[PDB]
Amino acid sequence: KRSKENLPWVEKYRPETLDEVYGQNEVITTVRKFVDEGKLPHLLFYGPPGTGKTSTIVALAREIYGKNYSNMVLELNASDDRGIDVVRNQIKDFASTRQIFSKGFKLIILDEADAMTNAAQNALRRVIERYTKNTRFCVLANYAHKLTPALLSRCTRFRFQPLPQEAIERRIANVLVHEKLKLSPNAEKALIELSNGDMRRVLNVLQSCKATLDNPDEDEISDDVIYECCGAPRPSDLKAVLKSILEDDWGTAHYTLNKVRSAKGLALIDLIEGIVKILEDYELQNEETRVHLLTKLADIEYSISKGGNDQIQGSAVIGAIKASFENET
Amino acid sequence: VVREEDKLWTVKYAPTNLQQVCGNKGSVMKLKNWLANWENSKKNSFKHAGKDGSGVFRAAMLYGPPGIGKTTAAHLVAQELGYDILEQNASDVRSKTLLNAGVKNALDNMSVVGYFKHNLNGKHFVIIMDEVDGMSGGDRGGVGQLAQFCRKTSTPLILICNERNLPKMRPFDRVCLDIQFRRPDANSIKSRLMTIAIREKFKLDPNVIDRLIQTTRGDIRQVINLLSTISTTTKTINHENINEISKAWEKNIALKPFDIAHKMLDGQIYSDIGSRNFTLNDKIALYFDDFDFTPLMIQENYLSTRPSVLKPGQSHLEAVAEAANCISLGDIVEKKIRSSEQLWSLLPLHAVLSSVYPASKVAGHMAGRINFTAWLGQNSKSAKYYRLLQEIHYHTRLGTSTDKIGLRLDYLPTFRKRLLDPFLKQGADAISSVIEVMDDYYLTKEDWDSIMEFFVGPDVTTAIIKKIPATVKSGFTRKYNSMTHPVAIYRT
Amino acid sequence: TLSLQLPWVEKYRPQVLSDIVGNKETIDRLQQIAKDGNMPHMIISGMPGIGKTTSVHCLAHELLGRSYADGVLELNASDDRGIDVVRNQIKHFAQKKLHLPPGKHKIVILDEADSMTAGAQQALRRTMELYSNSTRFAFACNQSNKIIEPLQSRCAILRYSKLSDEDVLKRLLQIIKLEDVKYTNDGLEAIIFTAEGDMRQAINNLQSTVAGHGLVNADNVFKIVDSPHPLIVKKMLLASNLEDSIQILRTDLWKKGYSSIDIVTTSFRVTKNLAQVKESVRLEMIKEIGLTHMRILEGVGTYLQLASMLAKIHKLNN
Amino acid sequence: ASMLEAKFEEASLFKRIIDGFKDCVQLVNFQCKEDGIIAQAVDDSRVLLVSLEIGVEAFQEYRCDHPVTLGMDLTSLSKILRCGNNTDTLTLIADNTPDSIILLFEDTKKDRIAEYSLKLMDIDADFLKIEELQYDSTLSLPSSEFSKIVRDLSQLSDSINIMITKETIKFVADGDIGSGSVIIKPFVDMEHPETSIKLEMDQPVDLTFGAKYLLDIIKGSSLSDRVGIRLSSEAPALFQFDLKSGFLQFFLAPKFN
Amino acid sequence: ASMLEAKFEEASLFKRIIDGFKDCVQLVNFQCKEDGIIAQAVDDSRVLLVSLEIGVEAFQEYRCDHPVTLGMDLTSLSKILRCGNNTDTLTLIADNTPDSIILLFEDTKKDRIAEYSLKLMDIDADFLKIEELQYDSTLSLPSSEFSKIVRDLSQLSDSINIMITKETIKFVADGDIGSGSVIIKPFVDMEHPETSIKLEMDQPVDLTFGAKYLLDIIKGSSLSDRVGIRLSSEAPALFQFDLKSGFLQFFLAPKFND
DNA sequence: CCCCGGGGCCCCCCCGGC
DNA sequence: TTTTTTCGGGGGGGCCCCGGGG
Ligand SMILES: Nc1ncnc2c1ncn2[C@@H]1O[C@H](COP(=O)(O)OP(=O)(O)OP(O)(O)=S)[C@@H](O)[C@H]1O
Ligand SMILES: Nc1ncnc2c1ncn2[C@@H]1O[C@H](COP(=O)(O)OP(=O)(O)OP(O)(O)=S)[C@@H](O)[C@H]1O
Ligand SMILES: Nc1ncnc2c1ncn2[C@@H]1O[C@H](COP(=O)(O)OP(=O)(O)OP(O)(O)=S)[C@@H](O)[C@H]1O
Ligand SMILES: [Mg+2]
Ligand SMILES: [Mg+2]
Ligand SMILES: [Mg+2]
Repeated sequence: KRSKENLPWVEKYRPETLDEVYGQNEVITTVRKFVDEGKLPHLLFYGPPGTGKTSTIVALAREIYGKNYSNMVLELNASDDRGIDVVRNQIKDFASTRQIFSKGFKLIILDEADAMTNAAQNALRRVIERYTKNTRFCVLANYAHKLTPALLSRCTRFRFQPLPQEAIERRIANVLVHEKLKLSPNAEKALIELSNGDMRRVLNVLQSCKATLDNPDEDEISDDVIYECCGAPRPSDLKAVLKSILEDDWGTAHYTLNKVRSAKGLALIDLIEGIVKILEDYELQNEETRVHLLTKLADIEYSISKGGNDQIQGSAVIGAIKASFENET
Repeated sequence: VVREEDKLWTVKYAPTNLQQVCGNKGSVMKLKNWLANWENSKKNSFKHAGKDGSGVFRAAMLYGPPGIGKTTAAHLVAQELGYDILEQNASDVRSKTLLNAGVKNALDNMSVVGYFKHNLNGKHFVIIMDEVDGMSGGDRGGVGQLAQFCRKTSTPLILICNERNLPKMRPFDRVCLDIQFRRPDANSIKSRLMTIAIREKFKLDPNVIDRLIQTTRGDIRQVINLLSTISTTTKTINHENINEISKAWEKNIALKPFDIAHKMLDGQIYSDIGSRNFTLNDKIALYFDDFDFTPLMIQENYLSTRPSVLKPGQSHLEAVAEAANCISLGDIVEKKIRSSEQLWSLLPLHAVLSSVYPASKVAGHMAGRINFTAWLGQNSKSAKYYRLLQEIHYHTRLGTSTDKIGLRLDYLPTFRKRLLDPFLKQGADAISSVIEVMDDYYLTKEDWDSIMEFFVGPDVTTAIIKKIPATVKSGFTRKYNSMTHPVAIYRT
Repeated sequence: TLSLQLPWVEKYRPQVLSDIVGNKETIDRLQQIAKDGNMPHMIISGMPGIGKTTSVHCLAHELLGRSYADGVLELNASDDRGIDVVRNQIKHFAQKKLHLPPGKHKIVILDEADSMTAGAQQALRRTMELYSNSTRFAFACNQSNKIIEPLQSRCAILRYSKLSDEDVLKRLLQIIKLEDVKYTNDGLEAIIFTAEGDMRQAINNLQSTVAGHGLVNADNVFKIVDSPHPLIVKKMLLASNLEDSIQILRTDLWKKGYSSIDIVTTSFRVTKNLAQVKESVRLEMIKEIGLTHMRILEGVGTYLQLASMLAKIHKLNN
Repeated sequence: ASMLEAKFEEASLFKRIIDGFKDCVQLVNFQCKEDGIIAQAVDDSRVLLVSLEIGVEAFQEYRCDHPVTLGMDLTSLSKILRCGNNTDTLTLIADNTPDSIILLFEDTKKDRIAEYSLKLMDIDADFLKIEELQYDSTLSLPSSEFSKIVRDLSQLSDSINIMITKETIKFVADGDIGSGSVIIKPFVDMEHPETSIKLEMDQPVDLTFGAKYLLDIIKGSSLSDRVGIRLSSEAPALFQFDLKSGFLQFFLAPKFN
Repeated sequence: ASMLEAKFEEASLFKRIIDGFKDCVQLVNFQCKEDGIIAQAVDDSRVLLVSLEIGVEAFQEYRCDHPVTLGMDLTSLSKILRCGNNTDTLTLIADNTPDSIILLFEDTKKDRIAEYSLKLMDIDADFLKIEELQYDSTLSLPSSEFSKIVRDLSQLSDSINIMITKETIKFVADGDIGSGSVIIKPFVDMEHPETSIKLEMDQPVDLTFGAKYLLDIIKGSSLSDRVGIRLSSEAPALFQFDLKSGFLQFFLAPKFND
């Protein structure tokens, strides 16, 4: 723990205040208004990984309190035991007792509550309801089916959407300015495309790209660096593979696939995913073609997930695509 | 001091005389006969029998569905014939330690209250052990101690329970008189309900009692509570409002394995008309009534029905084949569920794969009786034989080069010819050769028997061994015991 | 700001039995019991957010009054309710002597009784019968099948029903009047639609809408609150063309942040309650959805698997 | 604090009296009349009955106008009593229709006053009229010897048979470790009259009791100094231990013939 | 062994200090300066705060070049500290940028030397000044009497209410079996000045506290003969036990009353 | 120096969906 | 017309043994 410069970019660039959280305008505005007027309800932040839930709640707590929020809030996560005994004793005493340092209300943050047992969630119901006058609860979740209906009904739900492109571009610009780096527009587009709405992925990939460059001062991060560090297929490669599979004989398609994969050690799963994305735009004249494509490609993906014979898997991909498109005549 | 207007109707209009109890007259009379002649059995040392065979059992085991008058009947019989009641309920700790230091020290002691209150049995004790099934204890609950008391009690010990056919109460199999109380019929309860109706100033037409009783599954207490609640605002109970009351107060009891299997394998719940009354939710919930026995019962009883839901051109064989395929899929799902990952969220899917879907293809009318699962006993037998084979294999590991499967499939057929055939063909003279062969492989007599118990098909040795002359077997055993034999595993 | 204000769900919690909307028969009967007495042992069952606990508390208060402190024993899931608790504390409370008005009794409120072990419930049988002249028992549960039948036979069944649109609208309008909220009828309709009959959710959504943007209209209401995803899944599974179903899965579920596990579980539930489709087709769809769920639970969770599941469902429905 | 105002001269007396029969019964009925306090309690086994009388003489100051019955749980009473001080003044206070009693621990050396309240339990147990019984045999022997004999016999058997005849008392315990008999006879010694053993028998009798009940009975022997055993044909033995003003009697029922 | 070298009068002293609050908090953080050792620990429930302020005069010798922070686990510290005799001398040794703290046990009479090193834990503590509020009331009473009162009232109920009024201290506890109240007044004595109840009051106050925390705040009664309780309305309550050199303070948050 | 209260482990027994 | 597998959590019974009191 020397300084912040010796930290991963995912942690080095954690939003400190609520103004540094991007892509969640509605939720941020609503929670800030609640803190302003003092109408904070029991909150349930539901969202996919790396969207700004933990950061948002920590920033909210630091905004309500000062820099001593660590001692004025009860934050429990999956790394800590949260059984029925914990809910009955520790959470109950925290909710029913005044603040040692300040003279304000109390906040309990049950992060990763989806990992809690049903008994603990059931016990939390009346604990939440009874001490509502001086206590408020915040629950952060990724999957909603693991939360009991009673807990869901007792909390106001806020959904963290996948981060749009615009917020990702702004945060990438901020990181580039801070790190003194240059990013090509096509490199930026590839980074946002591979992000899948996750900022942690963007930060990790950007750190890897900075590492790849010989001298990060003058050199620029081109899409080539993106694909080299991520080891992902190139759009031209995917298009060429699809063209060879759909318009050439078996020998030519096999040779093209093998050459493309061996050029940079491209993985079969990435090629399958890219081809699926490409075919999504295709306007098929027969529903059977799309049905067969989806089913057979899903089966191939499931087989790949458990390993097996890679060459046979690639041949199966080629054959499935050809057979499915044979129904377009 | 307690105003009657503030008392519950169940306790207010409660039975006061043993005759007031409705239905189950035979059970009440049988209990009275058993308890009245208890002293006579004591004089006979409980050795002689009686007309009804009640003179040998030293304890009573009243049982029946809930809310029928079991505890009331027991207390009324204890108070009528004349006795002092020492009742123990689930609210009191009935563990083995407490039982030894509790009721045990009173089974053969006089009644201080009985004497200081004032009948030869008036000062005697009647211990009523109510809610036996409610004792939550397998090794520290003292159920076996209760059985011991029933076996060695100096006073009439009456046990009351709601469900006799449970493993927990197997110790009370044949150490007590099994008195059965059944659901009382509407005919006897109509008089009581009409009396309460006249007393409490609300209308109840004669045609409504049967339906109200069917609503509560013959629970007189529940019917009285129904009347008390409905009389709060609606003082008229006529045919115009039976449907709403019965639908709001319908009892929902969980069906038992046999009933679940019978209901599930019916072609009326799978019809386009019956599917609306009995929806998929109902079937999935019925699976969860007993989620450990339902799939086994379905797999055991899906081949003994005449179907009525077969598609045009489909035969019974194809339907059973499809059901078996889905049963195999459900078995795979079950293997996934009960694994290191602990995937219980898949339980609903299992319900569809193992129980609902396979039944929906062979649903119809039973062509026999619902048989209990045969896989449990077969699994126990397989485990026993596997342990025996393991013992035999590790007894011979120093003279053989194979595994247990290879030993079972390859070596044992030849070992039989070297161990049993000589007795059949030669006789007693072959004892020495068999002893030698068993000595070469560190084989014991019990190992010999276990080996002879493995063969199947035309090689079954039960009749062949039972036919061997007794002299040869006796000489074999005596010669083996008189000789010193080696040891393979020297357990220190 | 470090001084919060009470939420409307608590600030406007009904304190009398006449302020509870919905289940007119049961509420009127409870009012009659409160005015007369002789409260029977009762079990109140129903879905979340309907007013079971509120009704129980209002009845107990109106029945006892100044004796509420010494004549009510409230135990919930947050409090230990094991066999020892039942056999000692509840027994002592039942045996405790309290001089109450002529037609009043002590009350034991076992909230969330469905989370009690079978042993505790069995130990709770005779205490209700030998002390019925001094104490009465009220249970509030969501699932009524978790209470052992012997106890159910000892209590009056009160199965609360799902609240209708009229009751929610009435209560919401009353709260709006008491808080002077600017609203549009479309906003109230949207709030009711998204509440799904849960009064707590309706009030919370209304409060959030007012405190975030002011006017309660359809746009503002839907900006915070999203439409129930089960209905979206139902629409996706009932589409005619596979293209439309895939579009619904894509632009309405996948990109909104909904996880694949949630989508598959919701699809399973909806197909289980899809009365429109025949039972056999529903069973095959359930088989396919279960295959997809098993695939996802092993770590292979991707839009491709959901698309394949939809394609198989469409093939089955063709 | 109007109806019942009682003040023990020493608080330790109440603690000792309660502890004497604390392990015998669970719940008790203290009926406070104008003449004193009388309590009757039956154990869970419904075989041992306990009577207790405290008179005005033991009380430094007693004032009770109307008779009041107080149902108490001995565990809670012991808890509250242990919370007091031995060298303290204990005062029992009961008011109109008492739903609870007040125990006041008050001392004069210091000005610390501790006012505890104990909630009363609605005990539904009719008073079993203890009709006077002319027991056939009356045996009085020092509590020390009784305790010694019963404790020695406790390890022998779970049941002890007592036979009384001419200047002869036999205690026989036949259990799992063998059979042991203890024989005692009356004696009068001027050196230690308090330890003298006195027997008054008209017809010899023999009755078998349970060892555990006798042990629990003697557990309270520290209160008194001698035993007042009375035995009849088919009646419970009256183990009477006399205190300053009043008494504490056990009515241990016999075993079946 | 350069920065910190501190030898105690006897290991029993540090043992007693540790046992006074090892059942209340789990992770502690000492901040050793040239003036002594000060530690602040917060309970998991965030309801009880323990503050220890051992002084320089409690050591035979105490050397500390620079202020050094040590984060430690109380279970492990107590376990290691239980590996010594009651007649030995214990010295704490800490080096540059400490990664572990060395506990050396020495017995000159028996010429016995024992070593024990405990790895320190990275706790980013923010040691908070104990701002001395203008407490509404303060009092001093023998620790044994307070222990007796709390232990008696704990059985009745799980909460204890302290009311401070005009020369009157009321310890009340309402539970299930019944209620209890103990009233004590300021008593001044000259024959045995060690025992006395002193009260300095400005405004009357009434505060409820949990029995579980009070039962652990009294385990420090073995550390002193008198205890000082300072109470302020809707403010943390201070329970101070004065050591031979320093003091041990428990800050307890009054329970909410709604 | 010996007995009793009550904290702390150890062992076992049963559930698991909406 | 009768009776099985595994982790993890929770509950409930059983001692064990330190501490404190007498
Ligand atoms: N809205 C955001 N704005 C800026 N950075 C973000 C944002 N969301 C995520 N990040 C970045 O990703 C990192 C992780 O953010 P978090 O919100 O803490 O992750 P998370 O949402 O809690 O993950 P889950 O849902 O528990 S798997 C942050 O430190 C940021 O660097
Ligand atoms: N045959 C009956 N006739 C009249 N009332 C009955 C009858 N059976 C039950 N009841 C009524 O229901 C009340 C309770 O009956 P109980 O005998 O206590 O129940 P039970 O038969 O022992 O079953 P469980 O094990 O208690 S659920 C009685 O006081 C009666 O008021
Ligand atoms: N019938 C109702 N009338 C008015 N308000 C209601 C009603 N039902 C619920 N509410 C409101 O929602 C709040 C919570 O109601 P609850 O009584 O907690 O619902 P509940 O059914 O007990 O929840 P569960 O089943 O324990 S999860 C109340 O304070 C009311 O403000
Ligand atoms: Mg997080
Ligand atoms: Mg019964
Ligand atoms: Mg509720």
